[PDB]
Amino acid sequence: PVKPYDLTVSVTPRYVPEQSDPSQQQYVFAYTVRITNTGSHPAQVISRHWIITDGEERVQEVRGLGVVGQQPLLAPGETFEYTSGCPLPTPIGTMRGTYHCVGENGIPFEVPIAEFLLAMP
Amino acid sequence: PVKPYDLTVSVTPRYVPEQSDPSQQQYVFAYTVRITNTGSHPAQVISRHWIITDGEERVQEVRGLGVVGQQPLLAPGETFEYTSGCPLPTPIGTMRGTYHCVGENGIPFEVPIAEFLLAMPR
Amino acid sequence: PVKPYDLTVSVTPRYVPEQSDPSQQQYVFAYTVRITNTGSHPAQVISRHWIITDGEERVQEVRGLGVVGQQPLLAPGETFEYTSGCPLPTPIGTMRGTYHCVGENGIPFEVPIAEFLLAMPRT
Amino acid sequence: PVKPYDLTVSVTPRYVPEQSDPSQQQYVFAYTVRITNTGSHPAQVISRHWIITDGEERVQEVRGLGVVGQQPLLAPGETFEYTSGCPLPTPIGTMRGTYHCVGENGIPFEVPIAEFLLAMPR
Repeated sequence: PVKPYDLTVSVTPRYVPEQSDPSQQQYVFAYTVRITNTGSHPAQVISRHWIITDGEERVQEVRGLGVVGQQPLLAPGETFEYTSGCPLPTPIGTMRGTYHCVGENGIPFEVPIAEFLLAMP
Repeated sequence: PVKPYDLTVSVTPRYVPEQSDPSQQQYVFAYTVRITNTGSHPAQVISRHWIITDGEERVQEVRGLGVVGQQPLLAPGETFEYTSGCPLPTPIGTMRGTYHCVGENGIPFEVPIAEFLLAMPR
Repeated sequence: PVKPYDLTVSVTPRYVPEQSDPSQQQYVFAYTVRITNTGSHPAQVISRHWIITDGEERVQEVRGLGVVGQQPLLAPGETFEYTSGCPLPTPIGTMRGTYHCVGENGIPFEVPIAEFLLAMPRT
Repeated sequence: PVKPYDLTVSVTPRYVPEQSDPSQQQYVFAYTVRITNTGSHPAQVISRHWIITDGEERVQEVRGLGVVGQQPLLAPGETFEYTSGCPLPTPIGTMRGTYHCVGENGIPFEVPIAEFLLAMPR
């Protein structure tokens, strides 16, 4: 059952009309991420890798350190959640990526972020 | 126009019966905060100050670093949210406070938290 | 004595020949900062402001968050030290700045960094 | 040419008599570390792994996050230094390890710490 090092991620995308203009191919989505330490030991999120694909198969990548300027050391059971934006020239698209993390024992590990869909309601 | 350093804060309280004994004035509210970067430049949340006021005008202050152990550096457009609790000896009260923040330029600035109220859904 | 929130900073600059060329007006110095919590409560380093001045009075400013991409919450007594570089077209110059910090009680405060000079080994 | 992600590590051991007892075979060594960004891009130290060997080839390992509670993000040319201790049953031994790091681009890489020795000055 329980694992020593496990982090669970849930992402809920949503279109934002309030600041989008499909008339000129301006689509703005907002995805809210929920990282949850589901393992038996503390673990820290280090870096993030993102792959956003267009409605026309146009790939774009983002790489950086930490999530919203931090690399939280999550105790087993706690959560960390933020919401960031994703612009697209098409009304639909996908997003998939990776969070690079590390257990308290220092050994790094990867927690994949399942590819999800993005489209107007 | 648009400000270079600005963060808007919204809170949603909600009484929690399952862990409060009104029989002994032990009221427990849960609150969620949404800090969103409205300005045009990256900004970060450093420390908080809460002034929770009692139904009988009794006050209790809280002062510490970060929010639920985090000091998010929110890019413009990004938002960070957390849920925390608040005890009260009365079924209604108001929480108000400040967040001490700093822009990507390292300069500190304050973002006030508007006085909102906590009340039993009853 | 012994204040509630206090951080003392010591900086030791040093010209670096191995990567400097005075014939091209390329002077590279390395300063080593040493932050020490000299107060009764923990405190955290948040941001830094640097004013570097030229041998010809030419100013340059650097502002950013943290020190070495970190904002250490120093326990009373512990220290944090790193060394960063400082390029200059002149063989001498000064550096003066500010660290913006915050006590564990969330109250912010500033620990000023006294103006020191940079010059080649001799003067 | 010059590497994009490269960190150089140097250590200076130092026996500490006033904090050890040879008689009881309790040898205490202090050691300072200098990590310098020799690469062309910013890099950060995340976690450490140490393998300290005994004069009698007795191993002892250590694994943790950060270096003395810090995970410096060194701009190229910058360096971070700290001092820790190392207990020993013998008056001589070696310490060798690894630092797990990440480039500003988030990709993790490893910077090894070459085996160096600890020994009483006498």
